[PDB]
Amino acid sequence: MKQYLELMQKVLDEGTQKNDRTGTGTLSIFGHQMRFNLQDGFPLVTTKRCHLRSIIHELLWFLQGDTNIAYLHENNVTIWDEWADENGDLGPVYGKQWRAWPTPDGRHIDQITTVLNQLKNDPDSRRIIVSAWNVGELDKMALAPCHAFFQFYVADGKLSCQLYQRTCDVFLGLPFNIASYALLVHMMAQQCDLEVGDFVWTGGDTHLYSNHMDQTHLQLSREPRPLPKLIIKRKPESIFDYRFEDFEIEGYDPHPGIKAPVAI
Amino acid sequence: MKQYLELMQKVLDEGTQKNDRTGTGTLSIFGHQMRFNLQDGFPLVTTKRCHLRSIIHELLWFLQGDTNIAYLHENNVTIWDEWADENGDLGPVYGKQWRAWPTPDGRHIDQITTVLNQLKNDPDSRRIIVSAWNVGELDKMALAPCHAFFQFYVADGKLSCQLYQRTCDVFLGLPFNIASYALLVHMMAQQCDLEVGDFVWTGGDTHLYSNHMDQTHLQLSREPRPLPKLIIKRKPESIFDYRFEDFEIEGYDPHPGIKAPVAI
Repeated sequence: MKQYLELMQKVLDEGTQKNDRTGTGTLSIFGHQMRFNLQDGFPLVTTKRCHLRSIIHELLWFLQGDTNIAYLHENNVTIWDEWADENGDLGPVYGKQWRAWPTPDGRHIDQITTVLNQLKNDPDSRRIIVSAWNVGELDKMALAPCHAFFQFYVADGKLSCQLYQRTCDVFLGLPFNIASYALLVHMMAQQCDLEVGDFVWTGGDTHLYSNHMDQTHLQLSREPRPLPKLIIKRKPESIFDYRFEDFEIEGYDPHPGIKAPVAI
Repeated sequence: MKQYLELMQKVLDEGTQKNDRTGTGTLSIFGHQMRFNLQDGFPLVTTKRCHLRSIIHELLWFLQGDTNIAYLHENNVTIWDEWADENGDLGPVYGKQWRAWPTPDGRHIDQITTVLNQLKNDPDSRRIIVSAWNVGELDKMALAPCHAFFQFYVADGKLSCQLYQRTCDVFLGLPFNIASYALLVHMMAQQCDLEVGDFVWTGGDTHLYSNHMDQTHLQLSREPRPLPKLIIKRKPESIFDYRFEDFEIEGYDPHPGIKAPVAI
């Protein structure tokens, strides 16, 4: 997508050479932001073939609040396998914080429900936020939240959402992230009888791994194509009652897929 | 400052008319980002006369972790008076979360110390973060955090920091925020023997109050002037040992001050 490709080029032109968790080197920049008007089409990268299957399952899984990969496994979604322990547990990751952020006084805060309550009763609120960054729970998580905090906004009948992604693998991870949140906005908007607005993506440490440079140049030589259209076949009674089959993508005509090799 | 003025103009040109906590109306946009290369000068607005006195005291106060306004009062800093209760308490605001985020297992997480430990031992870490957004503590705070989360980054010997400000009063509040964090970056950099890099400011609900429109037009007619220079007269043994007198501003030549009327 135009915005996605411009970021790739920016990292290439302005990124600084360093490293990561001490594995593969990277080219990185700090601080970036782009906007996707969801009215112009669902932001699924077209310069390389992407799929939404795993993304959809993962989102529904997040919304359910259970952090055990069973549901994901039952459905052949393996992106979390790498981090899961023998029992398939990942600790208090995303889902747990979204639906049951633990407090010292013994409560489990349902941030998703809170947000919907706000979008319904006080849409102009300036703190319609969901945070996965639970400082006292980080150590117990298999992985610290990458997409750690997001905020909603309503204006002229449209629902917008900004995401703060503290760390971002532009080539491999980012395509996943944009689609995931774009999907959430569509779902929330539907539940709130609102049109979809903008998805504002903000990143912190935004980088490209050195072993993805050829892949990036290849992708940059491809012209983006019209964005596909998301179709929601059903209107569930709540944000927690969506099913995989409710989503469909129309008009997705992407360039060939590009593999993402990763060191271990 | 160029970046600050461009934001004002953007809100004017693209902002949508609505309201706030149901008081004064506003013109607002959602999602914005700007960068200040601290090597080009300390980002203290020059198109209107600003002062750093309150800002400095408040920052040192935050760093100390005590959320009672006594210290601020002792020094004639009154910006928190409005929210303080009879005992001068504000609840678990910024300071408390920065230095002692409470966990359900009974610990108080020192995020500032954690960050310094990271900048010292693992500067390439992608999670050098401090968050004030403690979901289970919001209700107890006199005010939910506006500048709620920030992340540091190190590259080529320079320390950068990005701030996520969920809500922003462009005219009245923003000047304060930029200077405050710019100051923190300078202090952290000094403690870490690093040069100052960029301060990346990211906002969520970014607005101008309708009763600040004339003020905004006035300010927009003024040409920004060279940014002043921050001087740190002393090199403390830790981030917690700074004193008000350690900071000085050189070359600050601003246009006349502009009052910010506020409804109640």
